[PDB]
Parts: sequence; structure tokens; C-alpha cells
Amino acid sequence: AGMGTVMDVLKGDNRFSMLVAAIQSAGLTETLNREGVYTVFAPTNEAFRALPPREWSRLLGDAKELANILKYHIGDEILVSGGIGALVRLKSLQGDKLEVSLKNNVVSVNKEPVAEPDIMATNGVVHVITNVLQA
Repeated sequence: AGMGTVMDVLKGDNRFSMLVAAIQSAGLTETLNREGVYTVFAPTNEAFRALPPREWSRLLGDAKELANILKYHIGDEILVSGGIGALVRLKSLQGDKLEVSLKNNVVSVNKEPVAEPDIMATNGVVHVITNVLQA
């Protein structure tokens, strides 16, 4: 039912179901399956639809290629809904910044609007995005 970490939170949701399989193909389970602090901006299945098949066929074809972008969806510590201010930048795993902003009750990350912030896991927090994130 999603009782676990940022990994299991996705494992137990129908909208993140195919996401799990990508993370799986990436084999970075231990990253998000271990305890710590993380902020995972989780792209839904229609978000997988918002990317050119070429770039994605690269990710699903190569684990570290997939992991490359997938790690950028994950912040280095927990930035919950109550921490979302005007614009707060949080670090990520890929190495760049998550551009989180709150404008008129609408949360945005990396210039992409969030659908539902603050789905907590045991090792961090998850935020539903309907688009995938790229630098």
C-alpha cells in the first residue's frame, strides 16, 4: 500500500506504477530504499508522455542514463509543503537544484507545476508532478 520509503511510496501507487519500473531498470533502489532525508518530485504516467521518445528510449535503454535524470528528481534532504515559500531551491542527487516555488497555493518545481505536494515516506517526502524534469 506504499508503506515504506520514497521507493515504496511509488511502489504502492497506481499513478507511479510505471515509474517504479523505470527506477527498477535504473537499479538505484538502494539510494531511495535506504533511510535518510530526500525530496522526490515524482512524475506521473502522463508525464512520461510529455517527453520525446528518443530521450526516453535512451533512459530506459541505459540504467545510468535513466538514473541520470531520475536522480535529479530527488533532493538531498526533506523539503515539505510547509517549507515551500516564494521560491526555495533545494539540492538534488544529479547535482543541480530543484526550483520549488509556491504561487497562489500552486507549488512549482523546476518551473513545472506540482499537482499534489507532501506525500510523506519514511525517508523523505514525495510531490506529485504531471511532467518530468530536465535541466
